[PDB]
Amino acid sequence: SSQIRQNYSTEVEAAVNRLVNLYLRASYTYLSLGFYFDRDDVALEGVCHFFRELAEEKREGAERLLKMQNQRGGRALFQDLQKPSQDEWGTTLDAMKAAIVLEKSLNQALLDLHALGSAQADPHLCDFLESHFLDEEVKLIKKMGDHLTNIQRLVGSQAGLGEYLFERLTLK
Amino acid sequence: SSQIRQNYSTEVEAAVNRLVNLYLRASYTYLSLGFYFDRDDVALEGVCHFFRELAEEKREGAERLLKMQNQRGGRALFQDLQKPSQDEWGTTLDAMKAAIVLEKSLNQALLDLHALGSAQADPHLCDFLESHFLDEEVKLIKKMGDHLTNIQRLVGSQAGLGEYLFERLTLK
Amino acid sequence: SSQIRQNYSTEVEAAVNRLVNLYLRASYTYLSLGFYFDRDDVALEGVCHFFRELAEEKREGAERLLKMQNQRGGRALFQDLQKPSQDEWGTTLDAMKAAIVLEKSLNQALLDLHALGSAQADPHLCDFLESHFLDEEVKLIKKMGDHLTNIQRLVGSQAGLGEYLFERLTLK
Amino acid sequence: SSQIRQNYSTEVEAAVNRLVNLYLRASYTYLSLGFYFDRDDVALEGVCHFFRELAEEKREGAERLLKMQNQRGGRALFQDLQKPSQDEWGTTLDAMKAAIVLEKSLNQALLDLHALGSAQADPHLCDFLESHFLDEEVKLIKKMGDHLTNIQRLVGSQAGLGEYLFERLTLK
Ligand SMILES: [Cl-]
Ligand SMILES: [Cl-]
Ligand SMILES: [Cl-]
Ligand SMILES: [Cl-]
Ligand code: NA
Ligand code: NA
Ligand code: NA
Ligand code: NA
Ligand code: NA
Ligand code: NA
Ligand code: NA
Ligand code: NA
Ligand code: NA
Ligand code: NA
Ligand code: NA
Ligand code: NA
Repeated sequence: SSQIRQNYSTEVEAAVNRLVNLYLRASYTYLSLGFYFDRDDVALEGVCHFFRELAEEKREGAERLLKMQNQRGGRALFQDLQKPSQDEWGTTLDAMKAAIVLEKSLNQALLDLHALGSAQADPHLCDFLESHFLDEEVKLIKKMGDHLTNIQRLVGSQAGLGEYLFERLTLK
Repeated sequence: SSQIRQNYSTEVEAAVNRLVNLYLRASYTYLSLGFYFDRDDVALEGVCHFFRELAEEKREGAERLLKMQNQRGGRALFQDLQKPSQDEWGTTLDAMKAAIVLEKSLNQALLDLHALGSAQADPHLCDFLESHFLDEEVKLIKKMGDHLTNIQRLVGSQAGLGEYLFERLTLK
Repeated sequence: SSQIRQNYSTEVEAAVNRLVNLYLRASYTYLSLGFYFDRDDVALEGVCHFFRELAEEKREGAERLLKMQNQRGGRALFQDLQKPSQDEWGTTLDAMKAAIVLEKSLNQALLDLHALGSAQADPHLCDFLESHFLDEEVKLIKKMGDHLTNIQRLVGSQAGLGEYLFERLTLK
Repeated sequence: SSQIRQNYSTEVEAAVNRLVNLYLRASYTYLSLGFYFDRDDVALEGVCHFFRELAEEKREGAERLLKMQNQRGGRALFQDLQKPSQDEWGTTLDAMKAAIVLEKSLNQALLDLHALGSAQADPHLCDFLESHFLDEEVKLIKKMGDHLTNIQRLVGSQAGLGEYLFERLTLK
């Protein structure tokens, strides 16, 4: 094992590889969400932009995890990336619900890795997750909750008009 | 025939003259659409601007075809320009449907000329159409499809209010 | 099928989805190559940068194909992404050989799609591939051939020293 | 004891004094390494600069620990500083191996203090170490591992030439 590796368990090394797979799967789900909203029969440019930006954020998350794996002397192992759960994502409301479920799953994977690091007494891992992931995930989930509330308030009223207004006046 | 003319069939020369007529007819249709939306009893400035800009694009298309006709040593022949199909264009939805039908007809005329150029082994014509027309037409048809979807989503909800919002928040 | 779709075969639509999968698989292979070269026991920063930049290029290729799919009124369909062919990539020479084999496979997939577009008389597809893919692929394969020649000239001489010099004086 | 001291154990206070001694000992070792590489019969300016910069980093580490000791109301106690382990440091490879062993020892002292802070429920200490020391130490050890790999690849090939090239083309 590495000349540099110190206090870095095989359990954390494997969990980090699994977390990379989860973040790349999430990036791929957001790519599908973004292009769905660019369809000529869906055509919500602000929604497409919101999800394409999240695809980039999740890929950057995966890349940060891979850099950290190499800095600790672990070995990156890539697995197949499962396709997204849907081919078509319904309304803006349906899509934002699917996104908040996906973010909560990433959050729970972060909290599980944090607990593993704590059990393995790995403060560099705990610091890394706290610094680069946990606060960003909480902020993103809160933003998605705010969006869900605003979408629901609008499409209860008058569904097509409310989806247009949310895209025009909240998203860009 | 020209001192410059080389590999330029009489079939392509005639089809180019017909395509100029189609583009000028389209420019004239967009002029009528634009001024309809400027009527005091229609009054959708963003819609008028959208169609007036397309009138200019179609005239520029015709002018590019005429320049190319002279560059190849063909002879421009102008015919009567038929008036537009309607005097009044209904709602924004009606108008955008009429526009996408007109763009699909220009697209099919481009594809027909491309096929003629291919049959006549005229790669300069094929390159000209690919470079200046085919991609612009696909992009425009996609934009009109996106508009149709957004208009339909809005005027299903509440017709007059939805037409106002589309003009204010999408068009300018 | 789409309000916008015109002259866009189901055969091309499916081949475009397959080509997106190939480009995303290639992006993933380049991500693995890049992080392999960042390992503390490999440590060739210029090589890691070369492959990470190609990971971004291949993802941008996939995104361009998806935009084009929507512009033509086709429907993006995502499949599972197969993991890369290796977990460890050997020397710079081994890696550059694996990269040129992967680029030739993408090139052959582009040429196959071009031939399908030609058989289906789809000049917009032929133009799209010629404009955004075919010349970039030829230029990249030539650059990789130049690299392979320089690496082979260096590591024939004195393997570790030659790999260091190539990374320091050609790559960045 | 201090008017300001709160939740700051005598065990942590003593361990912080010991850690200051370790960091100043490391600074002194890097001073000796730097001046060894400036000898007219060694003469590797980039290597001398690398170690002199680390001498400054380790002294800054000690100074940060002393500031923190006073901020918590502990009392700085200075002990004799042991001379470095060698008077002459051999090749660049020998020196970089000695440096990575010294950094791993500082890292293990940081992890031991983190574990003590955790046992004493001292989150300010845990935060201080995570913020200013743990990530810097991991990044430095990874950089030294990368250097060791590159030096070994070069001096396996042709020892004197490889040491020159590493100094000229990696270090400055
Ligand atoms: Cl372990
Ligand atoms: Cl002829
Ligand atoms: Cl078909
Ligand atoms: Cl105490
Ligand atoms: Na370890
Ligand atoms: Na769980
Ligand atoms: Na937002
Ligand atoms: Na001719
Ligand atoms: Na026809
Ligand atoms: Na527009
Ligand atoms: Na079609
Ligand atoms: Na083939
Ligand atoms: Na290059
Ligand atoms: Na205390
Ligand atoms: Na210990
Ligand atoms: Na350095």
